[PDB]
Parts: sequence; structure tokens; C-alpha cells
Amino acid sequence: TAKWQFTPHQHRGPAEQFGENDHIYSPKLHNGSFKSRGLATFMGAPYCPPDRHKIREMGAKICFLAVPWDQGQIVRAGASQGAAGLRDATTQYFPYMFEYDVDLLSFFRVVDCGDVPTVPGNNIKSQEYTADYVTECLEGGAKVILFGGDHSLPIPGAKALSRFTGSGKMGYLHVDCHLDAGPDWAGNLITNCSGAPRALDLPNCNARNMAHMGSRNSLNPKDWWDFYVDNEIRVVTMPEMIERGLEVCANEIFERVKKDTDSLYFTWDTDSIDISCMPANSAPECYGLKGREVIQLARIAGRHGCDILDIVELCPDFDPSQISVKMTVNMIYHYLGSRAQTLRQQGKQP
Amino acid sequence: FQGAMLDRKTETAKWQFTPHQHRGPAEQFGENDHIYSPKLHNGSFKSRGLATFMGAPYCPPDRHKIREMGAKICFLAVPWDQGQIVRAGASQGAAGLRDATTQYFPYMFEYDVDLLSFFRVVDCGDVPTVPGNNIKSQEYTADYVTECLEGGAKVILFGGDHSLPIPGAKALSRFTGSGKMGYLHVDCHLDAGPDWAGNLITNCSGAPRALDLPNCNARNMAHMGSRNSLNPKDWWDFYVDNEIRVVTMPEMIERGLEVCANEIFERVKKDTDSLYFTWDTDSIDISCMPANSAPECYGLKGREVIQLARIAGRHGCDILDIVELCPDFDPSQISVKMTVNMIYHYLGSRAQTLRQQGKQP
Amino acid sequence: SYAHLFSPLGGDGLITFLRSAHVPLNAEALKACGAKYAFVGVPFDEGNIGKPGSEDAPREFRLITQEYFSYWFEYNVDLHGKAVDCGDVSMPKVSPEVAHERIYRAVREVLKSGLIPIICGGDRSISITAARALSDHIGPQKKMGYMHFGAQLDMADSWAGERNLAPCAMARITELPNLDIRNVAHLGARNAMNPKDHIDLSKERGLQYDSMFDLFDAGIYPLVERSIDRVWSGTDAQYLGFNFNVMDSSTAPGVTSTEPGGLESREMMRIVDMIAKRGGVSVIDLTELCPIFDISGTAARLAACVIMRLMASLAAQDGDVIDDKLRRTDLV
Amino acid sequence: SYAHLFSPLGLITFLRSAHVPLNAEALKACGAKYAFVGVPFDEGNIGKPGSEDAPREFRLITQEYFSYWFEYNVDLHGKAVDCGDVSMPKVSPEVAHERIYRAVREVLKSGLIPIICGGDRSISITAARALSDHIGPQKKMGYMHFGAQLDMADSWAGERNLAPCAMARITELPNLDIRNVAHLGARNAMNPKDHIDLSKERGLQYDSMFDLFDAGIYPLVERSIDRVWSGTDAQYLGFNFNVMDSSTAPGVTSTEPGGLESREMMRIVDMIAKRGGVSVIDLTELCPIFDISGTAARLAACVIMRLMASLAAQDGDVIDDKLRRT
Amino acid sequence: SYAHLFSPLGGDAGDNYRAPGLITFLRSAHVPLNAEALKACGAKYAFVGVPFDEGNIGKPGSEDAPREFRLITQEYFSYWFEYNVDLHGKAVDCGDVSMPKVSPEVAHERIYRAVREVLKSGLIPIICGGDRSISITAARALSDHIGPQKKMGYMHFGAQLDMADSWAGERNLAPCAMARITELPNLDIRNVAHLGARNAMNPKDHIDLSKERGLQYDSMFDLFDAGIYPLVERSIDRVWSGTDAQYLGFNFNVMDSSTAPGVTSTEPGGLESREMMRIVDMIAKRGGVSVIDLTELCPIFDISGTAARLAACVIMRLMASLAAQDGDVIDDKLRR
Amino acid sequence: SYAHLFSPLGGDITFLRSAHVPLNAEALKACGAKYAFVGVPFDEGNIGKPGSEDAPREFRLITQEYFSYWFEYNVDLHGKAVDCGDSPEVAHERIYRAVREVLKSGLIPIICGGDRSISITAARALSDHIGPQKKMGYMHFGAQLDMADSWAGERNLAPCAMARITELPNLDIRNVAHLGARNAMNPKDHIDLSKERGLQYDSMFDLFDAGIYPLVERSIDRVWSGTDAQYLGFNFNVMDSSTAPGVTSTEPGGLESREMMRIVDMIAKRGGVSVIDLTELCPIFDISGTAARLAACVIMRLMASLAAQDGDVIDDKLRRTDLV
Ligand SMILES: [Ca+2]
Ligand code: NI
Ligand code: NI
Ligand code: NI
Ligand code: NI
Repeated sequence: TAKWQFTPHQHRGPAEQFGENDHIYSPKLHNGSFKSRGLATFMGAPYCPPDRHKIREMGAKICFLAVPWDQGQIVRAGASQGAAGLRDATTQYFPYMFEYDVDLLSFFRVVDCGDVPTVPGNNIKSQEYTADYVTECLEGGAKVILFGGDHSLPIPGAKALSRFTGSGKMGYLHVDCHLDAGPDWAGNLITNCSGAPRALDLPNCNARNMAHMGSRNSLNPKDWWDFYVDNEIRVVTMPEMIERGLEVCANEIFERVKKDTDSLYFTWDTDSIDISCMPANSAPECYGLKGREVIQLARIAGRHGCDILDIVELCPDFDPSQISVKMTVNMIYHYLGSRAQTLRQQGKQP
Repeated sequence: FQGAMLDRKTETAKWQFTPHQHRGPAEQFGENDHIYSPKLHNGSFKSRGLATFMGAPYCPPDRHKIREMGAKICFLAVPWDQGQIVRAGASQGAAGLRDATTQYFPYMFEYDVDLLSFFRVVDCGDVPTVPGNNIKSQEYTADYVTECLEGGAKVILFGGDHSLPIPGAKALSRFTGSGKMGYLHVDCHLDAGPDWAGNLITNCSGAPRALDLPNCNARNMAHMGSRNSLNPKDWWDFYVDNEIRVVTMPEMIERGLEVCANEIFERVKKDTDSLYFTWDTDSIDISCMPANSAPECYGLKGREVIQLARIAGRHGCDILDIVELCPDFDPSQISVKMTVNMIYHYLGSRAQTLRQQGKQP
Repeated sequence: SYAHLFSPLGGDGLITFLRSAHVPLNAEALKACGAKYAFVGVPFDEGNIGKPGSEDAPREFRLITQEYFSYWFEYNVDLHGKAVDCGDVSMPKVSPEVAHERIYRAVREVLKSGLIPIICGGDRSISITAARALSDHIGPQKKMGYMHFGAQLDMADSWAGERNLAPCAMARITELPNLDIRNVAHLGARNAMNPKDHIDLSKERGLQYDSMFDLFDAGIYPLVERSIDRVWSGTDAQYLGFNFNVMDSSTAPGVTSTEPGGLESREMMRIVDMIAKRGGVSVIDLTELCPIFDISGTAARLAACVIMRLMASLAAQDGDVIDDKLRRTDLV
Repeated sequence: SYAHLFSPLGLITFLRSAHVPLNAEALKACGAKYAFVGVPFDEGNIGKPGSEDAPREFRLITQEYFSYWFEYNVDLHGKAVDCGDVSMPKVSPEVAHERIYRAVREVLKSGLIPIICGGDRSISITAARALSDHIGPQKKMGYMHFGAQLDMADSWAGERNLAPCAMARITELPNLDIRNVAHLGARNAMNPKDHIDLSKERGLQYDSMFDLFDAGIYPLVERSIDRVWSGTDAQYLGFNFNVMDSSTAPGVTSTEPGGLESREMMRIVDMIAKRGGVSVIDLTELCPIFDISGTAARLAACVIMRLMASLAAQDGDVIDDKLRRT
Repeated sequence: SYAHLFSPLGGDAGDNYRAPGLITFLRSAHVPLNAEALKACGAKYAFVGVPFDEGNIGKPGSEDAPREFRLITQEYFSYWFEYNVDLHGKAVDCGDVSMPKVSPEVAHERIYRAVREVLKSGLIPIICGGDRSISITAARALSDHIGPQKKMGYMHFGAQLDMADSWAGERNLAPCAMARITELPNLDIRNVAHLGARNAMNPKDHIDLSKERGLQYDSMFDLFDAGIYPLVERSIDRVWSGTDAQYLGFNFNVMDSSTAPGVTSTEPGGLESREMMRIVDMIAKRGGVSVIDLTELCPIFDISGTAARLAACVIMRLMASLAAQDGDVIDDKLRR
Repeated sequence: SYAHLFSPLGGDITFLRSAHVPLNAEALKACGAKYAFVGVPFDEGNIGKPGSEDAPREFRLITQEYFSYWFEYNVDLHGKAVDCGDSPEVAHERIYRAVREVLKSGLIPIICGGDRSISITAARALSDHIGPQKKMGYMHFGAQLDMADSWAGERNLAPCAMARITELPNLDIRNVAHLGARNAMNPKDHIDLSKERGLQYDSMFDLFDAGIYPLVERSIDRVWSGTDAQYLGFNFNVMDSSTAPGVTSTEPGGLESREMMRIVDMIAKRGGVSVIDLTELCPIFDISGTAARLAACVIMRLMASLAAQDGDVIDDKLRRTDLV
């Protein structure tokens, strides 16, 4: 029977720390993993196999699951290295956020579920694995943070959430520099530029609960734009976000995709973020979100809440700094910190 | 009593790992699957996942847990890089090393050995550090190394800086008791400062601190690989004054690596019960090993590094330590993968030798 | 064919700006090809006194533009066929007087065709020759306007005994006989690469440059609009030039002399639309890109997006839009 | 004489300035107002390595600039000197800190303003103590620091003078009233709960990045400037450039998204300079191995030089507008 | 015209403007992938870029190798004084094969037709890859080209056997390459050589399958024991004697990591640069080759282009050494 | 003080941390050193990638990573060298007088940085210094012959160096050695001109075939036997690219580091040399300072080996426990 157990500041052996809250305080006997990562999991959280029975036995309410698959990719590979940069970047932080007064780790009973396996060269089978693995987290009673890998991730991700939602309704939020709405790309329905049409195909995902935010510039063929016009799906371009204000736009959009739905899929491409803050991309783009706006959007998302959050296309090998991996850490942390602060305000549990 | 109330004496450790890492619906279960091409997925050859050294089970550095697992090799990282007189960076070595082991199988066809199951390798994690406090950090290292030895395993110690053999040989010396210990130091640098700016235990004093040990004798000590002028006179005087054999890199090149190394291993093992083997990556030529705090030309070539690891394996040591790897200085994987092969060929040759003798580890 | 607007269907080399066709640098051939812009690479850096690298800018700029489609969903505009590429001017490598002559003939030949040259350079001194070519092109009975973005005024009357190096550019350009100073705008000057004689000479001549401090204090866009109006109101031709060190260093590292405290990318995009509202420009240049210092191609990507957005916004202002009822299903 | 103001006719030191030894008599007599002191010390660093190389990279960046700033009508030539690096042994932090302390005391004794370019943040502990001793128990000190981390660990791994302890040590200085202490920019999760608890216990009125954003930044900065400079005899100003948004400060030890952008810090510099003086300037935790085309080092160099120019402009130490290229 | 043999004359003018061109192998002319245009162009080799990496099971990056390889070769003169040979005009560049993403079946078919077309012209394709699995298709194209009444030979240099009967259940990924290539019907295993295998990226089933089929690979340890060249000469002889066509393939992780850092999976303890050059001369003494490939160069891991430069010199010296063996040398009496 | 020989005790920018002496012949002669390091950051003769401009600065900084004591030789380099580190037309004349002034002092100039064309001026300064009644020898290591009679219409660029240096009137062609030529940076007119003049170059292929050292020994003897002065120059692209990335024009298939160190001892057997140059270091392409570190260790090992050959060793009985 599975137990949710972690060592504060990682290290066991003769100098192991044991305080129940030591993980939210300055380390006491040693430096933890702030300099040398050791055997780090996401957030230092317990490892838990993507297994509905183990996840439920641990009582985990957030599963971190890496989907490093980067061969459903029409631009260039590299996103298979994202999850390792992310996990390593969380050793630079505590799981306590003073901006929310929340211990993220114990509030959600976060677990790290490892990586989804891949079948190189086989986009069909690799996406099938992702759906099977995501399903185990959902059936375990947890909400999910999915870390890519290329933007094919919402295809199996939203399919798994769609099946799990059953006769209820699912919303779909896609945040991206690119509209990602090719009906097919060279005949292929399930590349990383088709998250949105494949979501609209889901039997319980309706156009009025779908939306796209952040688009700009000309890596956006006309059929991708035609998709939103022809199906009446609201697009909020980056220029509109700038003109009207992020908060106004984001709040309107979260209200739309959540209206009368039972669950929400939120996919977030790192190239929605301005290239000055996010060089580690397959397709980095100017005219994007600024650093403080990324954190603002993550807080706003946390206020409304989603069932699955996915973050894709991080390519740490393209960045000589830590700015890109640490940006993705803060996307996740501020989402969770804001989510916890909201739940606690509502008298609700995760 | 806090120790007793916090420990779990009756909860026994099990040596268990998943071949090719991933659990969940597509987990592989074959007993030998880890030495064959992966079957259901790619394992960690592209994406590292949650990889340990060699994919081996994690085992806390606890003598009772190690013995319960029956582990005969502990990998223990010692990333401490603030006993360092040159420049920091070796604290990042162990992470690059562990990640590089995902590029290999634990099976070595050159020896026909499954390293993982032959030795029941475990990854014991990292030794914690106390930043700014070289004294206390070295006390931690010795106590962690002691748990591995008392658990019945031989040890692979993976450093930050070359202060490592000070607590390392201290722990092995204590474990060896009334027996005798040898000490082999392979390095571009003589590392024999009596003190450095008054400090006795920096990364340039491994050899004098070893000689200070009550059961480590000059006749069982040796140094190989030295060259060039990052070598103050007192470092060379130490070997002259105490009659400790030095085999410089020019001598290894002239006489041949195999002849020199076999002679040296016979010397450091003659009439000993144990051997400490410390190996600084800057003994390797800068062309093969740029990722070091003090990289040097006129060093071992790639094929010679593997040759020396093989020869070390034929003779065997109780602790092998490998220090000063700085992966952030290298845009390639050549340096981290060189250090993987130092360990893998040592272990592969060691297992082939034990099996040839009809002996178990 | 419209397949270039859409995702490639199933079953289905030359390095040029926007994958556009190559047309030789010949006025007759350019007028007949149907494009509105003619891209000219000028890999010349012998007016540069700073770090080298702008020599490789034209090729890297061309390569970056191939990462994008020609269709702009923000404008309903297709840039396909709007530009052609004339190659590079041949740089002989030891005759700055002769190199500038070849540049002068190249710009005059493009202007004679009626197309808008897009001059992608090495160093900023290229603008001296391009601006003179436009001034001679329109003749003494016409009025010229001039707008440049950059962190440096480049108002050295002379530098190291030379009169036509990069830091001398504006000092030469403002001597042109049909360029009234009231039709000159310079935006973005800041920090210490502006010696006192550049400010003394600017004051002597009445150059009302908009320093970055001036821009921030005014909220940027109200002041830019006034300088746009000065450059475009009552002039027969307008020269628009970019040194992308006008941008904050964080968003344009790959330039010859990067400077903190500059424009954000979103600010430059809005300015591009403001320029395009005037419905025309005579010459476009960009100089001092330095790809060897770039990270993920950031400066090259920014320059390409600015220039292509300018073309797209000009086409939208002109009503030169595509049939938006077109669908990908029409190719089959 | 003044040719460096104009277009040219045709050791590694801060701003290509002259080297003066760390000796008070030579420093007072040399005519400069600032003394750059490199401190390549990183043995208080608990994070990723690299800041030891910051003083060299910072110096190399500053040698690219002209000395004349048209925005201020100020000439920096001759306003600073470079005293080299403090000589410090490795693996002996106590002696290294004593060497830093004596170096800063020697600069303060000369009357010049030390510009201390560090390795890790713990060197600020010793520099701030040196100023506190320099002015003595009859004076009042002020302290303002920019950074994403509070550094309010009473202890860290059982140690008391590491980088995350800096503010906990600095706020114990006896002539530093906590109401004359400012800390601006704290954000994100490298701020464990005991740092907030200790800040509350002591009355540390830190201005979080969120606090700053909510107020429009500058009104709150102005209020903390007023606390540090009003009624104090000396002011210590320190920078960890992870106070800046990661985009404009990648090359730092612990980069942080969602911070100040370059134009905002440039405004803050001018607001500080209106007080007409500062006693010590430090910058720590630049990390060149993480930099992107030297962006963080260049931002840091631009902030320090604009601060010098802005103070000179405030002091009226501008050049004659009538000078011409001659 | 022969000025390209000598120091540039300089002081030359009249070019005025340079038409936009393509980054080309050895600054050579571009010829379309068409057999007759290839036959008529006069070259002996046709460089073919294959930026395909969807057979790669390791770290990404080989997609960019054809571009970086071409750029390295543009730095060199065409005359090699060690061989008295002029490479000018001996090769052309056919660009890159046009392949869709996320569609490996179609990509491999595009590669197959491309290699068949160059072979149809009689020129020697020089195939610069992304990942190692492209060799499966290229070797199959040669096997089809010569037909079932002819005998093919195959030699590959690499640190990895790539003898996975299947990998993750798939049959045409990079680690499967030799297992597929040794299934070709007119490739007798006695005419197959594999040289350089070493270290632990060689699982036990690759060894078992090699033994089951009689693949006599020459491990790096085997080569060292033989003094290298005596064993290489015997495998050269097995591949070239009695065969109608010979396929020569390179994974430059055969080289010691110090001289090939920028490869997908770098390996210590391999061949040094001067050793590969002698092996190149030993190969060229056989006076011919049918296909040359190089895969798994990985520029994001390279150190100052070291690996890309080594590969470039190996390939150019091979062409130069073959030309010297053929007597296709330059007139010594030519002067400026 | 001898304290610089040992690990620093508790308590308490130039080449080799050596003293600065002005570039003045009398001051140099009286200072007691045997070598005068001269940085020559000149890149207006370079036809390839830029970077040689920064070589003199990086070389100095690398040498500060090493002690002055060589345990392999029982030699201390401290005080044997001093540091004198500094429109193509006048600059070359400035270089000429700089070398003439050092030679006038009797010291051995160590001329660093910049592109290979500098050897033309240094060799001309040395040829003039010895006068027409003496015989000169010249040895250069490099992958490129640099035997262009003219290049792009010029006569004093880097690829013209050997064509210029071999025209000096007191340089008999049998006293000229050039070692390491390989690969395609050697146009035919450089080979033809070598044949016209009888330049007995040792290509890398020739060196490997002979086991290297027997051929090096013969070219050393041709340069040193019967000559009154010898000029030694290094382009470290003679080294295999794997061990010297940070050079202007790196080339595979060259010398290993262990082979050069042995060659250094072979040169040092002759007990003297008149000028030492190194050109075409390119630090911007370096990784962990590899080329700069190799160059530093070669030059310093040559100085150390020459001192050992001269018997100029230190008292091996000195111990760290003698410092007060
Ligand atoms: Ca118990
Ligand atoms: Ni996307
Ligand atoms: Ni995207
Ligand atoms: Ni050592
Ligand atoms: Ni060492």
C-alpha cells in the first residue's frame, strides 16, 4: 500500500532532517539541493507511479507528469529535454510561496509521476501512451500538471480528460503565439499544430467553451485562422491583450471556457511568452507576454482553476542561462499558489 | 533517543529497480530486460526522467539498509567543491555523470558483464554539504562513506573537488583498523601541500593527509600522471622526503601504461588489506577532458584512460574516487561520458576478474 | 496558386528574403517583375569602428525570414510576390570609396525602377550613400524626409580624420540639399556612446531628435506621431532606417552595439502600424545586426518581424488584402 | 585634456581608470570620488557557482564606454579609480572576510565611495559592518538593497554568515535602525517562511515586487528612499541584479522572472541620486557563465555608471556647455 | 580557368553584384536531383543532404548537421598538395531531400527515390544525414539498384553495432540499422564489415544477433590488439573482393571523443584523426565506392566545429585519395 | 624571496607575473632577465577569422595559472623574463624597432599574439641585427606554408610570410625548417615557390612516416649547425585540432601535445635560441583556454628546458620550512 513520504531537503543518511515542516524553512543540517541537485524530483515531491490505486492511496491531489515526446513536432526537436530542465530548476526554490502563504507540497500532496514512455518514430503509439498515463492520474482522484514535449500533448491530454468527463462538458483553453489549428499537416491529423481542431472533435467539448489567447506574427497559416472564424471560437490576439489589459481579457476568457462545463483543459505553449523572457523554444517569438505578465496569467488561471494544465515546447539546450527553465517553474508554482489561496478562501479542498 | 524513534529497524530495504525506468501501464518486468534493447518504449535514452546512477535502486547510506539489499557497490556522490583552491564548479559533476549513464546500458559486451546485477549496484545519493565549512562538510563525507563500508559494499565516490580523499581515506583507514591500507593518487598535480595558506585539508593535500593515517605507509603509496608547472616545490619535496614513488606522465609514456600501472598496483597492494584509489580528471589530457577546474595538456589519451580503468579493475580497490569534473565548462558530452566509462570499465574489468577467479563480490 | 497560404497537403533551395524570387539588379527587370520591394544585401563593414559581425547580417536575415509564412492573419495580407531579392552588392574589401560607389549605383538603379529598396547592411555608414542616392534620385525640386531609430546620434562631423565612417552618418545625411531639418527625425538616443560634439552639432543644426528619455516621458506614441508627421507631411519621398540597438538589449542582443533601456518589441510593433498609416515609404534600411552575438536568433527574428510587419501593415493600409473567403479545401 | 569628451582625432580596470593601491593617502590624493574594489569571493554562495568571475567581466564591459553622458552633461573621466581585487586565501573564509573588511575600511578612511563588485551576497555583510564601524556609534546608518531574495535566514545549514543570512546579519548592526532599512523586489519561492517570520519579528519593511507593482513602483520606492536617507549620516546601497526581470538579467546566480525592467531601474537610479550622496555601493551575484551576450553585466554596468553620472548632475558637477572640439 | 589552384590574384572587379545563392557542399554547383542533369554535369559525386532525425532514439540535433557540414566545407581550397589533386568540379550539391515532418514512412520513400535517382545517374551519392536509420533506406536503394544478380559489399565505422532486431517494438529506428541492412538479399554477411564497436551502448541482444548471423565485427579492442591497420585491411578485402558495389558508411562516434565531440552519442577511446586518414588511404587503394554516407553529426554538441571539421576532412581526403589512385592528378607544370 | 616556489603560507598583469621593464635596451640589459616578452596585438595582416588581436592578453592571463617552478627540470623561471607589451605601414616599422631594441640588449624576445605576418618583420629585425657576416637559421611550426609571393596583390600578408622570410640575405635555405604542412590551405604556388627556392619543408605526412622525432632531429640540426642565431616561430595549428581549437585556422591530423613537448626538449638540447614567436592564437574560439594553455605550456617548457640544459637549476635542498 502506497505512502506519501518525502525527506525535507532531500538527503537521507546520517545528516537527514526529519521536521514535519522543515521543507518550508531554511535548511538546518546542510544545504539541501540548492547547489547540487542530487536525485531531485519535481518540487522534491514523492515519486508515485502513474497508477490510479497508488495515487489514491497516497491521497495526492496534484500529479506532475512529464510527457517529453517531441517527435510529433513540425518545427524542430528539443522539447524532449524540457522536463529535466524543469525538475532541476525546482531545486532553486522552496515549495513554500510567501506571496500566497502556501506550502504547495503538503497543500496539494503533490507527487512526481515520472515520464510518459515514448516510441520513437511512432507518434500514434506515443500519444496513445500519453492518454493511458494521464488517465491513471485522473482516475486516481488528482488534477494534473503535464509538462511537454511538443504541442501534440493536448491531443491525448484532452482526449483523456474528455473520456473522464463522460456525459459532462469540457472546456478548452489554448494559450500560444500560434493558432495551432491545422485540419491536418501534410495529411497528418495529430501533429503539434492541431490541438484545437482535435479538441473541437471531442464529443463533449463545444466551440462556445473553447478559446485561444496570445497569437501574433506570421507563423500562422490562413487555415489556422479560418478554423476559429468558421467555428466561432473566440481568439484574443496578443495585440488585443495589450490594448485591453491582460486581466480583463483573461477573466473574460476563463469565464467563457468554464461556463456550464464540468472540467477544463488548459494548454500553454511557452512561445506565448516573449522571446526576451523565453529563448528556449522550438519557435520563440517576439511581441509576447512579459515576465510579470506570465506570472499574472498564472495567478489568474489559479483563481479560476483547471483540471489539467499543460506547458509545452521548452527546449533548455537552446538557453545558456536558467531564465527559461525558471520561467516554467514559476508558471506552475504561481498557478498552484493562487489555486491554493483561492481554495482556502472558499473553504474548499483540492 | 530521537534516532530510535525516527528509524525503522524492522522495515527492510529491498533491492528493486524497473528495467528502462518507466513504471505505469507500459512498465517492463523481464528479469534481464535492462541488458537488452528496450521492448515497450525508449527507456531513458532520450529523456532522462528520474534517473539514478546506472538506473540502480536508490539506497540510503545506512549500513543496515545496504546490507539488507546485499549491495556490493555503492555509488555515492560527494559534490563538495568549497575545499577548492582553484575555482568552484565540481559541485555540478555528479548530476552530469548520472544523466550521462542514461546513454548506456548496464551491460558491457567487452567483458560480458551485467554490472548492475553482478554487483547489486545502488545509488546512495549525495553527501550533504555545509557551505563555507570545509571542516564540517568533510566530517559528513567520512561518516557517509563509513555507512557504505560497514554495509559490506565497496564504494565509487564521485566528487566535487580533490579534498575528497581526505575524508575518503580517513573512512577507509578507520574501517581497515589494525590492517594496512594502500593509497594510489592519479593526477596531473602532485597534491602534496603540507598546508595551503595554513589550511591542512584543501584539495591540494590528499597525499600528506593519507600518509598521516596510522595504517597507511609510504611503501604502499604512489602517484601517477604528474606534469607541467602547477606543482609548487613543496608538493614534489613531499615525495622525495618520504620515499613515495612518483610515476610522471613522461615516464608512463616512455615505459608504457600497462607496465607502469601493473607495477604501481602491485606496490600499493603489497601486504595491504585495502586500497584507496583517488583519480583526478585532470590526469586526462585537456583534449579529452576540458570540463575540469584545472585542465591540463600532456595527459592520458582516451584509449589510455579506459586501459588504466581496466587495469585498476584487474587489481581491484576498496574505494575509487573520481574528482574535479565541471560539466558546465563543456558544451559537449565528452567529459561526462569519459567519467562514465572510467567507472564502467573499472567495474566491468573487476567483475570479469572476480568471475574468472570463481569469486563473488 | 494559393497553397503557400495554408498548411501543406499530403502526398506533395535559393536563400532569398521571404523565399521571394531573384531578379537581377536592373531597373528594367525590376519594373517588369511586379514586386513593390527589392531587397538588396550590402555586406559592408568598413565604416564600423566597433565589434565586427554585421558583414554576415544579410545572410542571417534572409535565413530568418524563411521561418515564417508570407500570410499575416492580423492584416489579411499575403506578402508573397510583394518583394524580390536582388542579391548582394559585390564588396571588393579594400576601397571604401569604390564600395560606396557600387552601393550608390545599386540604390539609384533600384529607385529608377520605382520599387522600394530594402537595404540590409553591414555598418550604419551604408545609410550615407543610400540617403544620398535617394536625394539625387528625387532631384533638387523635391522634398525628402528622413527617420532613423537608433541609440546613437551618429553626428560626428569627423571621426579619426574620416568623414564617412558610421559615427559620421547623420552629420552627412543632414547636409543633403533637399532634406530640410524639419523633415528629419531621430528616435532612441541614450547612454554614453554620444560624444558632446554630436550634441553640439545637433543643436547647431536644429536636429530635434527624440531621445529615449523624451520618448518615455511622453508615453512614446504621442511624440512618435509628431515626428512621423514631420517626416511625412509635405515631403515627396521618405527614408526609413533602423539600428535595432534602439531596442532594449534584452530583446536585441545580436546587434553591433547593444544598449539597455530601449524600446520593447510591442512598442516597435505599434510604431510600425503608426508609420504604415501614412501609406508609403521610399527607402527602408536596417544596419548593424550582428548575428555572432545573437541568442536563438533574437535580434534577427525581431528585425524580420518588424520589417515584414511594416510591409503587411502598408499593404493593409493600401487595401491590398486577399480574398478572406478562400479556404484550404479549395486546393483539393 | 578634454579630448575624451569628443569624437577621436585619430591592467584591466573599471572604466579604464587608473589603478591606485588600497591606501588611504594615495586615494585621497588621486582626485577621484569613487574607488572600485573587486571581491572575487564565492565561499558564502549556496547556489550555482560562477560569481567569482564577475569582477573581471564587469570591468571588461565598462571599458567599452565613453566617459561623457549627454543625458546628464557629465564626464565620468577621473571620477573613479580601481584598487584591484582584495587579496584573499581560498578555503579560509574568516581571513577572507577580514581582508574585505580592512579593504573597505581603508577606502572609507580616504573619503572616496567604494564600489564593491562581488562574488556572493555575503560580502555585503562585511562591507556593511565596515561602514557601521567607520561612522562609529554616534552616527546613524541607512541601508537599501535591491533583490528578489530577502536573505533573512537567521542561520542556514547551521552557519551564520552565508549569502542567505546577509540581511539577518546586516539588520543586527547597532547603528542601523530598522526604520532606515529598505529592501526592494522580493518575489517568488526562494524566500522560505522563516525569512518572512524574522522580517516580521524585526519590523523589516520590505517592498515586495507585488507591493511595488500594485503601487506603480515609483511612489513606494520614493517612500523607502526617504526612510533610508532622511536623518542618516551614511547610506549603504546594494544590488543583487536578480531584482531585475530575468530577461534583462540572465547572468546572475539566481535569476528571477517577473522583476524590474531596465527603464524602471534607470528611473529609480535618478530618484536615489536626488539625495545627493551615498556612502557605499555594492553589486553582488553577477554570474557570467549564465549570461546571455553579457546582458546582465552590461545592465549592471549601465546602472552603476548612470548612478555616478546622476549624482554628479545633482551635485552640479557638469561640464561647461561652451566646450567645443578643440 | 585554374586561378582557384593558386593564391588569389585580388584587385579584381567587374562582378558588381552577387546573385543570391545556396549554401553548397565545397562551394560546388547546385544540380537538381535528376539523373540526366546529374549525368551531364560532369561531376563524379553528388552530395545529398538528409535532415531527418525521426529515427533518433538519443539526444536531438542531427537535423542541423547537413547545413553545418556544408558551411565547414566552404572554408577549404579545392587543391590538396598531399595528393596533387583538384576537387573542383568533382562534386555537385543536390540540396536536401524534401521530407514532411511526423511522417517517417513518406520521408523514407523520399530518401529512397532520391538515392535511386543519383545512382541511376552513375554518380556516387554522398549522403549526409541526420540520424543513422537513413542508412537503412540508402543501403536498400543500392541493393535494388544493382539487382539480384549482383553482389553488394558494406562497411560501416561506428561505436555502436546497431543490431537491434527491434527497439521499442519498432523495426527501422537507428539502433536497428545493421539488423535491417544485414537482411538485404544480395549482401552476403561475408562481405559486411563493422569497425570500432566499444563501450556500453551495445546491449546483449545486438551481440547475440551478430553471432547468430555471423557478423564479424571488428571491435575497437580487436583493432587495438591488431595494431589497427592489419585488421582493417582484411575487412576492406572482404568488402571489396568479388563485389559489384560497395557501401561505405560513417558514424563519427567511431572517432575518439576528443576529435568528434559534436556527434549524437560521443564515445571515448576511439580512432584518432591521423589513424582515420590512413584508413581512408587504405580504402581508396581499392579504386572505387558506390555510396558514401555520414550520419549522427550533432552540431549543438560540437566544440569549435571540431567533429564537423574532422568529418569534412575525412570525406574530402577520401575523394582526393580516390582521385590520386585513379591517376586524376593535376599537371605539375601549371603555373600562375 | 623563494616564497613563490611553494604553497602560500598562512597569515600574510604580466607574462609569468614577471616584472615590467620599459622597452629600452640599457634598462633591459641591466635588469638581469634573459627574455623580454613583447605583445604584438596586430591583426591587419590576417585573411581569416578575427581574434588574434586578443592573443597577447589571454596568453598572459593563462600563464598566471601556473607556478614559476618546474619540478620536471628543477628550474625556476622567476626573474628570467620581463614584460614589454606594446595604418599597417608605421606599425610594422614600430615592430621592427621593438625587436631591434630587445636584440640590442642581448635578451631573447618572445613575440606573441597577432597574425603570422609579424614573423616577416621580426625575422628582418634579427637578420639586420646580426649583420651580413653571420649566418641565420629559421624554424617555424604550422599547418600552412605561407609561401605566397603575393596574395590579393599584397606582399606582406600572413600567407606571404615564408616567401618574404626566405628572401633575407643571411638565411641560407638549408638553414630553414618548416614543420607540419598538411591539408588544403596550401595552394600550388606556395609549393612551386618552395620548390623554386629549395625550401626543405617537413610535411605532417613526412613526419608521421619517419616516426616524427628522427626527422625533427635533422631539421633542428640544419637550423642550428653552423648558424650564429636561430629564429623559432609557432603557429599552433601545427597541433591536432582536438588539442588546439582556439587558433585562427584549426586543422585535424596534427601533432599531439605529448609529441610537441618532446620536440621542445629536442630543440632545447641546442642550448640557445635568438627569437621566439607565436602567432595565430584565437581566444574567442577557445574552450577552457585549451589552445592558450597548450601555447603557454610549450613556451614555458622551452624556457625551463633551456635553463636545465644550461645547468641553470635551483638548489634542490631548499624547503618550504625555510621561509620566514
Ligand atoms: Ca525505531
Ligand atoms: Ni503550439
Ligand atoms: Ni507555439
Ligand atoms: Ni588533484
Ligand atoms: Ni589535479
